[PDB]
Amino acid sequence: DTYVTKVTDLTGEEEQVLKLEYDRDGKIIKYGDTPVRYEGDQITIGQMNKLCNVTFQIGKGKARESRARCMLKVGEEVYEADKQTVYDYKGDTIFINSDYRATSDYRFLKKVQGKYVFDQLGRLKEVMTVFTEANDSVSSCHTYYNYDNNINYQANLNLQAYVIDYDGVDSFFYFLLNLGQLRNRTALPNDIGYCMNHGLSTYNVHANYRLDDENPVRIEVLYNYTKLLSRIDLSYNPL
Repeated sequence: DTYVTKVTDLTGEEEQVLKLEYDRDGKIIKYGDTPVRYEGDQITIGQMNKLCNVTFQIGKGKARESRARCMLKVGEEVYEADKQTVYDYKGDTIFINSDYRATSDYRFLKKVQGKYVFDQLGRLKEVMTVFTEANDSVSSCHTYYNYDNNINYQANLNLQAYVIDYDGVDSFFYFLLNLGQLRNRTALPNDIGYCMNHGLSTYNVHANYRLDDENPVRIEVLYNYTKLLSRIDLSYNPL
């Protein structure tokens, strides 16, 4: 189980190289300039840029609920919001329910409801998300994942977090640090399909991975074979 020491996000014309640090037990204590603290039954992740912080409540080996402070783009403007989330498990299936309120006057801003459905092998097969806006207007997405190419990796982090469907940087860390204590932290989807608002729009992408002796050293998501949508470069070297 090899350790990721450097992650490099390629967002536009400029790079973003983040150094990852670990304690004597292998626990992540830094993701770039974002610290990760462990106090009793809690995990607190510091500032990100987007996310101001998130505190996860750990119960019986899994995150049960979380609270985050973040910036939320609602209409045209962005609000300093408070996010309240609960994590529920029924078999392998994961229910994520989040409520966004303004820090200032507690005004309700957004509701996000996500369903993560896994197959027999523990692979994430489908993600269903429902977004309720302040005006009660509803949008949804159904995401489907294909594993026919049988791409498998071995790493300390749950690298699926760099390609799967989640709401917010707190959900990114929730999956990346395996706070849901997922049965399969080995498979990578080769293709992803999106069906928005029951067919009003659809989108299909391909995930491309270059592996350096079983470790993914590059994660790419492409549209129509050539339009690069995201590129994450990873290092496993101690430095």
